[PDB]
Amino acid sequence: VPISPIETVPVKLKPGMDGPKVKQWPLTEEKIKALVEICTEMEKEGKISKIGPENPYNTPVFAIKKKDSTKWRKLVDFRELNKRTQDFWEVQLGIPHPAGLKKKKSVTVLDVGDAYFSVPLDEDFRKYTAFTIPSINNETPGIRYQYNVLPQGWKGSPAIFQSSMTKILEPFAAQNPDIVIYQYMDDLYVGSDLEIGQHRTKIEELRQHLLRWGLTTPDKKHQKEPPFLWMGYELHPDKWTVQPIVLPEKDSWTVNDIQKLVGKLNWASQIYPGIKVRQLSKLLRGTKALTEVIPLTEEAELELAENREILKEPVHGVYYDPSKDLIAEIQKQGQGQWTYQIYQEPFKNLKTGKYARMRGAHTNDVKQLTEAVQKITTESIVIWGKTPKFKLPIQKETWETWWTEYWQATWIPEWEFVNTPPLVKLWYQLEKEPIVGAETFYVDGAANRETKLGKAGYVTNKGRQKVVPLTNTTNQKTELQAIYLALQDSGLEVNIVTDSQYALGIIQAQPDKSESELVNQIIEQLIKKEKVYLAWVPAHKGIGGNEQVDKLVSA
Amino acid sequence: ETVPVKLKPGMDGPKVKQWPLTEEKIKALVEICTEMEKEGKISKIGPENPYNTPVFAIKKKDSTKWRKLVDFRELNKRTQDFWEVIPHPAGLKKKKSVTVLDVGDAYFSVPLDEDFRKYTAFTIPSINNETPGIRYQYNVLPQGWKGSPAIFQSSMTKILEPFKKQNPDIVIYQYMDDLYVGSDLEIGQHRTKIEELRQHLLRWGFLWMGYELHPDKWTVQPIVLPEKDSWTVNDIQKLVGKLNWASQIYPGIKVRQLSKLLRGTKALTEVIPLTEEAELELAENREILKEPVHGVYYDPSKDLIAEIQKQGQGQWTYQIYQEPFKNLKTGKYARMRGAHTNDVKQLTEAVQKITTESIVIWGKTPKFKLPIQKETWETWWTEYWQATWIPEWEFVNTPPLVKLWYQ
Ligand SMILES: Cc1cc(/C=C/C#N)cc(C)c1Nc1ccnc(Nc2ccc(C#N)cc2)n1
Ligand SMILES: C=C(C)[C@H]1CCc2c(c(C)cc(O)c(=O)c2O)C1
Ligand SMILES: [Mn+2]
Ligand SMILES: [Mn+2]
Repeated sequence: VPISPIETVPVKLKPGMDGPKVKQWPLTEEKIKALVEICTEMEKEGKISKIGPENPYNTPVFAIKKKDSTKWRKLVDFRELNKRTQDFWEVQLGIPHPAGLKKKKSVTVLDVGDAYFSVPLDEDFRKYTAFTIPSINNETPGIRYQYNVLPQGWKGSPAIFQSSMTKILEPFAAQNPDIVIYQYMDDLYVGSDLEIGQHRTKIEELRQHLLRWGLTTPDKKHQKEPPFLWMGYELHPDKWTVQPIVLPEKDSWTVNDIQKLVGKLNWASQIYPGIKVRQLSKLLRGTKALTEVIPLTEEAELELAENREILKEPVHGVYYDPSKDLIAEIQKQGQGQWTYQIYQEPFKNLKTGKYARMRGAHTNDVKQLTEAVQKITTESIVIWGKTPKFKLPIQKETWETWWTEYWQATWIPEWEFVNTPPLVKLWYQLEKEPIVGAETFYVDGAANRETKLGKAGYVTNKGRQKVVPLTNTTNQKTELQAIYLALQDSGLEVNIVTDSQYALGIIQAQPDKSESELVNQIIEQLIKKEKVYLAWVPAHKGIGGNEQVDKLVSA
Repeated sequence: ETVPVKLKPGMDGPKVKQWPLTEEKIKALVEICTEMEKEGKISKIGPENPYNTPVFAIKKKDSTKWRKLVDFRELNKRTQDFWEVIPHPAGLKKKKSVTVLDVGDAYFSVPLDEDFRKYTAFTIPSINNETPGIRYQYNVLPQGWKGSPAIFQSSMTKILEPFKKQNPDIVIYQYMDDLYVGSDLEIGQHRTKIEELRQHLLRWGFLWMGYELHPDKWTVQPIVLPEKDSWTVNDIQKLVGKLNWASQIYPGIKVRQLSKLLRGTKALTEVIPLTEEAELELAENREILKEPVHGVYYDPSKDLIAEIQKQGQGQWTYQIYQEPFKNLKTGKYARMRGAHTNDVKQLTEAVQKITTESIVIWGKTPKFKLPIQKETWETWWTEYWQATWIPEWEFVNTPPLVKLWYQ
């Protein structure tokens, strides 16, 4: 019975490079007899073919015992050929996320560990796959072979096998839109909803379809059946999770142990709500090197301990129902941490997750919330192809005040306020026009680059003045200090005039928390005021209030 | 026959990752590519082709017909540079009207050099990575490729000879997929010559859309100083700041008389009457600002930079330049679009408008500096984009002080 051949893919070596010419390693008499037997059947099966002495390429072959069995296995080390082989288009870049899959009543697993060798290797590329089985005692020309099929270990085998398999399955899937087919490895997985009665029919039709290419598929009941252990998860017919997450009990934690714990908590955070890892990742501020046996701050133990009370019992996520709306809920945890859950039906999470701010000294809650939303939006597009509806802890009025006045363009997709503390809020608002009746403070700073001594001060319209001597400080620091002094010594409403672009850049950035306590103090002061108007003027342009205070702090 | 093409020596093809696409966009692209494949325009490719260029979908406006758009930015940069045998219409920017015409479909009637095809590979991704991505490569000249207008030039040159000889005053310029047609006609004959043009094209072998521009109506924006009867200390402080800044562009500016008004530590709301020395100085400074800048020239080997500032309540200002403080163009968009709902839609609309103007004036797109977080822009620009080209851009994260001074 005729069978359609499987077209070969043209392969080339990277430009300027030639095939590998690696020396064969000396083997034991025992390993050679094993390789000869193995190679003999492979040759009988058409997988390899003996070659003459003309071929000048070589790749080392090895023999490894199988978990202490009576059998041997051959390993051709293609590392060197892989460096000289062209790059291919990986179509298994990403694995699909469990929260995106659809629930299927029935799902069968068909093996194709044989259809792998029905895949031929481009004729003109075969020579590069040459290898040599050494002869017993090195007294005769070693046996030379080259591959006729995709070799195990070669750079392009995965891509070519997967694309060849896809091309064959392409018409079957299309014609049968009531089933899903997934080619992870050597086992084929087919899911569906139709009664098991006709789902078995579909399977037989697939096996028939694969026979067109003479690919047989082996008419037993595959050992694999739900649930499946795949890519760190457990997949069940109607639910999924991570696999088993176990947090060690330890009296000693070393950089590695903490990195290992953070990894488990991150992986666990996709389905276990509330997971926190800030106080932990903070203890690994920045080194390469295990081990050191660092200690755990009273926060690490408190934050981690709370984790154990989350992973206490198993939590499962449901699968995606395209006919139902996707909803994402976010909560602030503090210390720049945020957690979110995505679901379609109340309390039935498809998946969950966390968000952590990036490097920076000044930030605010609204900006953090926005970053979280963009992240969730992208992940959603990748997993479900759409943007979820958001439930956020921030009043519509706050958000509007924020984006209309923020210097940057910003946007959040369709959302709704959810009243669950702590809410996100704007802590202070600078004024747009100078305040009438309020005292005007002209501030300034200066520091000597060399001595590091400086002064910070202010003068006001009411004659109020102050100049404070400072050590260990920079120009930028002194200028922030001056603003702080004016805030400290003024009433609930005040006009402040500065010449510092740097200070304005920081307050125009509108932070509500900072890595610099100086800025934090200022923030604390802003929060307590009723009205504050910050004005800027150019240095040294003959201006009152400014020309004075400048002389007072320059020295 | 096929005019040959190669890449710049040094350089392999593009290998750009395809970004996540929504379900509506994927279905549109699957449907479109299915029919382009039928028609021989594109062909499925195998894994031996490691190149890739992003692709997405855009509905042109007020309509429900998707367009497929390929982001050839990377390929363009990477493909050698295709001089023939244009430099610019210095009078297109002068013409009363200009109608923009999508002629990209013409390209699909010229075959692409088989040895270059691999370089035009693109992927239609699947939701949640569930099935492999559909891979294709072009067989014909692709829209959005810079080689595309270049190679097809010869053929377009003689396709327009008739119309051009019978209308020697009309200016016709071509940029990427787009034909720009400019004339001083009255705005109703102007339309006849256009809807002629395309009937003259659609004979000659969605070009029905038009985007009318009026270069004679653009809308520059010098610096202006306020005209007030009573000045507070704050008004004068802001004025001296603005003038100090402008003195970096115009050398003759002077402040000293205005500064010497603010002698003493006064209350910001106190009214200050102007001296005659002041009011003279302010006057001489207004004059200087009416003159144009000194030593400002375009240098076509240099990049154009565009800066944009959000001025609030729907207004946006911008400047185009090559050298700092040497503006070649400045402007404002107190238009509606976009909001009052959406900041990002407005910004996207501004970028397109400024790009269009930059093409008309210099024949190339500028490199944008954008007042927005990279993560916010990337997640949303494609949802509001409507142009067949795409400019380069970078992100600004520090609020510029000069924000106010341009409004
Ligand atoms: C990604 C994937 C991995 C495996 C399996 C890999 C392995 N090992 C098996 C299949 C069939 C799929 N693909 C799809 C596509 C759409 N819905 C689903 N739903 C779905 C999958 C498994 C279970 C179960 N039990 C329930 C529902 N799976
Ligand atoms: C060139 C100068 C007049 C000096 C002295 C004061 C002075 C100077 C500079 C650079 C910056 C300031 O912000 C400032 O407040 C100054 O007083 C430099
Ligand atoms: Mn200063
Ligand atoms: Mn000073």
